[PDB]
Amino acid sequence: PFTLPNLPLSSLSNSRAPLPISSMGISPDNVQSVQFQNGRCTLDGRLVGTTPVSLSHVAKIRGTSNGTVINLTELDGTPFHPFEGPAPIGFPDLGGCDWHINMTQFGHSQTQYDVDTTPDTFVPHLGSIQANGIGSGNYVGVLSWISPPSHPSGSQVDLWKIPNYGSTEATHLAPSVYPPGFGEVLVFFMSKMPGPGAYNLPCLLPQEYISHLASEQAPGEAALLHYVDPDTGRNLGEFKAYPDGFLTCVPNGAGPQQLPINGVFVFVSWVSRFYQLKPV
Repeated sequence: PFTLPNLPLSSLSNSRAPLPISSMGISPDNVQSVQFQNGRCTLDGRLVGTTPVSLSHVAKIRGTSNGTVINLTELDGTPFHPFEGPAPIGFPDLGGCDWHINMTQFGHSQTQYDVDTTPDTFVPHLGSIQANGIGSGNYVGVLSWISPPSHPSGSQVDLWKIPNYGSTEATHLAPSVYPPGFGEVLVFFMSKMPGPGAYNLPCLLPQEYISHLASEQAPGEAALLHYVDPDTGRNLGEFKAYPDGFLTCVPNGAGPQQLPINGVFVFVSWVSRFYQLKPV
């Protein structure tokens, strides 16, 4: 039998950064498809993009600073190659914003690394990103906070985007995710991101959902889910999860925002991809 963790959403974590999930949400009218590289996993249990199993690998980086450039390796310290992916596994996939990551070392006693993922120098795909002043040495890095992109000019934080990993061109990204249509809309898991703003980071799946699927590699056109309140046990709303690894629901007019987060998604059964959902 197929299963989704029997755990409240409020006790789970975002998949594009190590942040507790504060709510569920929907994308703006100018957001059709999404192409997040992290937090990507099929129900089959297959991981895609730079998505890792453990949240300990999310939005992190490993590499040796050259003084002018940083040559990337996997979190492991093992070589990373272009043919492998848009960038090393776990690498930050947040677009539309500058990055500020905490750099630490194994054997030395932290340094802030300000990242503008926009210049020619930002080429994670070829395992190289500018060392914006980071001294020579090896490092471990975690996204600590973000800020507005420093170049589209006057531009604001846009966490629906994915950073420009290349250009070299074919960075081998994970396919885009599109709403199935029919009034159905993609559901996102929101987490509050530190920074000089009210940034809300969206992700298709909580991190522990990804580790549950990769483990419980269960062999369904679409999964009919019930958002259930643990205590009362009442069904708070119908939802659907698709093979490719995302959830959808039909907002009851101008949806999931109006729902509490201390609930749980329970699998009911396998239904037709064209199964008309009851408005949420």
